[PDB]
Amino acid sequence: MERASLIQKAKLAEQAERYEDMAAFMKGAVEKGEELSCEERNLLSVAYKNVVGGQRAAWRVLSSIEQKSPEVREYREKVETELQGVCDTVLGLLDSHLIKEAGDAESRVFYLKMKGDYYRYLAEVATGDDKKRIIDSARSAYQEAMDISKKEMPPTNPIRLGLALNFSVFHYEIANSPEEAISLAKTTFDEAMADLHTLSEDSYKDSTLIMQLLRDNLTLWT
Amino acid sequence: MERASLIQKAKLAEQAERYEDMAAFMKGAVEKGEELSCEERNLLSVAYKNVVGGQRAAWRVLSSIEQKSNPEVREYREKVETELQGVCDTVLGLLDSHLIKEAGDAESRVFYLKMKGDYYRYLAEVATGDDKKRIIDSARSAYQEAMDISKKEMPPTNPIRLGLALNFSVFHYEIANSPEEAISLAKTTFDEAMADLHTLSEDSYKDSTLIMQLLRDNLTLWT
Amino acid sequence: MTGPMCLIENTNGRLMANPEALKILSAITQPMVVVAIVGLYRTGKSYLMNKLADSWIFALAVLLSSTFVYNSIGTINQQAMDQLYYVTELTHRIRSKSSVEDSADFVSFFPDFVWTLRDFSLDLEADGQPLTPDEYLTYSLKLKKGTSQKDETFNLPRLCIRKFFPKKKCFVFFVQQVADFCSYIFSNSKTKTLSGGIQVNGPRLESLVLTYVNAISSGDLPCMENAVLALAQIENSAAVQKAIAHYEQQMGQKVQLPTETLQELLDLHRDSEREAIEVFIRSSFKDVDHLFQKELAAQLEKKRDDFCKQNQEASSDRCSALLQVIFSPLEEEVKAGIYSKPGGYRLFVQKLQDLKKKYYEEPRKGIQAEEILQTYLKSKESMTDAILQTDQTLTEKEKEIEVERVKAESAQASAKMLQEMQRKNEQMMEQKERSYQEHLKQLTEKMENDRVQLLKEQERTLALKLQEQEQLLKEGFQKESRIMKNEIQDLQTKM
Repeated sequence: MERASLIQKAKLAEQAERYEDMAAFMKGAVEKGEELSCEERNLLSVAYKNVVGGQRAAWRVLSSIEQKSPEVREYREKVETELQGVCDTVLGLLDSHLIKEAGDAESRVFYLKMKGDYYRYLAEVATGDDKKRIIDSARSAYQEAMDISKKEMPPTNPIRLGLALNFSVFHYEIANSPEEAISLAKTTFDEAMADLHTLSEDSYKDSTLIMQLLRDNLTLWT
Repeated sequence: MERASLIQKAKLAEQAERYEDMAAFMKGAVEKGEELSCEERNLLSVAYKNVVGGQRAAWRVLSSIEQKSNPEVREYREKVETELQGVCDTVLGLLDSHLIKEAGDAESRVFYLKMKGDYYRYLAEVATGDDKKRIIDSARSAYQEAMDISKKEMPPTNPIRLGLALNFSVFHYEIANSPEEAISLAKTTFDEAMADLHTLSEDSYKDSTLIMQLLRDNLTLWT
Repeated sequence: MTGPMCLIENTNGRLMANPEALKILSAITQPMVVVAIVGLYRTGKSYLMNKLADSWIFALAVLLSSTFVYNSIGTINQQAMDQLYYVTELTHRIRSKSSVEDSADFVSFFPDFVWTLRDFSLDLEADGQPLTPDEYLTYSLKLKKGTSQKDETFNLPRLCIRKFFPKKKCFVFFVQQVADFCSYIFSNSKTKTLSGGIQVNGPRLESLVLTYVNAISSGDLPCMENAVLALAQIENSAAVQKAIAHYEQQMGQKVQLPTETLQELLDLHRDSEREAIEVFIRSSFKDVDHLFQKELAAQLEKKRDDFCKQNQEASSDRCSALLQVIFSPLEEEVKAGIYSKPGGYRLFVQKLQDLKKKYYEEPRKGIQAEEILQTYLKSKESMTDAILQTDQTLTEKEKEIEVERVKAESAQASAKMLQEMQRKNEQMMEQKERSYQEHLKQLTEKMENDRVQLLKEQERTLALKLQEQEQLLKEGFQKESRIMKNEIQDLQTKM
């Protein structure tokens, strides 16, 4: 069908809270060849975030049941495999349709951050060596997004903050470096506050919510 | 795989909140040919109920958005319908080609006929024209048969009897368009439950009390 | 009160309790049903409250009331629900305990909710028959399917009202509608209660006001748990004082010093102590670590020691006095030589035995009777021998017999004194153990009663949450219904 309607069905999907359908529509809209607008971009991460979120939660529930004293493992693996399917789909979509397929610094950072997040999820369920490879491909994506944000965006831009937030989660929960996670989260927060004045009602609500998430993490981490 | 492990996976799936997987695990269990225990029957209904609960809520969003009448929106709603019907259909096959009558005790018999009434009811919601009429009939006959058995085999306080009565009344109001009949059933079902509760120990008091509340809430909202 | 008074002042951005109002509250000892009204300004709130006769104000109204009346003009539409952010914001203003989930406890202590809709413009017409205002409220709080930001915003305040308040009621508004609202309040509003079934009266409400306002003034969040504990500190301290007062009163009205025996005094102590502990137990609550009861125990022990000292002193005085009255005349007769004549030993021993008998027959000598007598008799031992050896009417063999008889009687007197001493120590030890067991007994009984009361409260919360879970499922919302099951599991870990 037409890109215009694909976009329309995703909005409907999100309304009816049918994220799997929503992610599929967006995927069809992406393969249409044309770049996505800011609005479209968010539809894409919201759809896939919800789909993958359910699987990640399922996985965590199961793996904990497995560790806490045959079926558990077999089922955890099924969920895990299904989760890796989605991540490879998102990553493929990014590598051959979205990443640097545009010009804007915001669109570029957004896509590279998304690449970091999905490699990060793949890292949550991987084991020895395969994990090291995945972890390193996650970091290079975050770092490249970080380099672009620090040169192209003010310290309060919500995308830059979302990126810095998730990159700190990466340091703490994946790269096993609590030290680095805490300082980046703290450094991102301060430089954010120090500019909050006249942050324009534009991205106010978003950056404000991410700033709170940064704090929650700092508290939980310390 | 072994029935026992299918049941275990259904329980793991429930904890993982993967109802679709759960439903498929209970379906495998049901196909083993052995009767379901009380706990197992509840696992089966929780599964499919959650699966269908999601499609319904989605269909109800897409419908109001469409406004029942006043492109894309139409096409997507129809797809959600097809899906809902698919789930309802496999539940009905499970009941008609396995669970119904292959059971002995009154409880289970009423439980499956109730379930049968429940899913024909979900099919009715998304049906129009004469299709809805035929569906409403088969839903009514299943609920009635369940009602005939509960009135004959169980006491006014049995939670399952109350549930059936509750759902049957909902059917009369939301589907059969017969409010009065829906109200009288609920009233009677509730009263008869009271004048017998003075002897109902917490050994099941909690159960009935929970459902009795739902009957009055509906009674209150229908008035 | 001839008329209303400001309870909490709001000046220059600061909320502060009015001392004059707190004073009035301290004087009202009867149980209170508290009804608070909130809503947009100029909506006829004060007018309606006379018929019955921002975020912090809203939160305080929730914390202090039995029934919370939210008043608005019009219908329950999007515009009206946007104003209910004040309810959603309660999760950021109120803390249930201090020891996304804390709000799961709100339904256990929040007031019943009543929505009063003024200048109502709908006929509520519906197929068959019209909706009642309560059914209209149910209709208005139904959720919308979807996960969009718009959907979440629509559902949030509705979910908060449905999940935070234990009961909901709606009234639309005219003279008869006001009459029906007042009748409902007068018949359904419950006495304000705190965890443990504690009924709030004037002094208790005063405490809550001070604690919550002080918290807000400190830049902290008002916490229900902290308020109950703060109240406990006050009442438990008073309970210890009341119990000690009761002990002192009972002992004073019944003790007669010196007591006939130590058992007499300890029996009275035990009885008074049991009554005192009962006074404390019924007047206290939330005595964490039993610190207050331990303080009471320490004070009663000191009180017991004081009575024992007074008793021993009273006995010593009485017995020493009797010694002077009974034996002094004999000592002087002996020193005067009255028994230094032929046959005087027999007369002396007979007199001495008669005097010892007299001493023993004197009433209520007390716990020092044997020690006082024996110490005296031993110190004057030489007197007997002096008279014996002097008497010539007694053969030497007879004197030898008497010396051995006197030695045996001295040993028996010593045994009476030694036993008196040993028995007293045993009785003190036994009383110590009995007192300890009495405290344990009453404490175990109170803890059992507290456990039952808490479980009862938890069962009510469980019933309310199960009810909502079912409504959500029946309504078709599994995502939210499943979230309820989560809160239910967490509640059950506490039971």
